[PDB]
Formats: sequence, structure tokens, C-alpha cells
Amino acid sequence: SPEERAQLCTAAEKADELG
Amino acid sequence: SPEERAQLCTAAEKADELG
Ligand SMILES: *Cc1cccc(C*)c1
Repeated sequence: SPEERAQLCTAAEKADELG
Repeated sequence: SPEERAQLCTAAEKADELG
């Protein structure tokens, strides 16, 4: 599910940015 | 939130494996 991964990556990527 | 990212990465990583 590449699409699911992409969405999750955003959350993980965004979460990392937040701290 | 590195910890949040790690958890999300697993979901994204696992999701990718599923397809
Ligand atoms: C979007 C993403 C890139 C590299 C590693 C993770 C877990 C997520």
C-alpha cells in the first residue's frame, strides 16, 4: 500500500518536524 | 516527536510491505 505509506510518511515526517 | 515518528514509520514501513 504505497499510498498508505505516503500518507503515514507525512505524519511521521511532520511529527518529526514538530519534535 | 521522534518517538511518534518511529511508531508512524513502523506503520508506514509495515504498510509498504503489505502493498
Ligand atoms: C517517509 C519515511 C521515510 C523514511 C523512513 C520512514 C520511516 C518514513
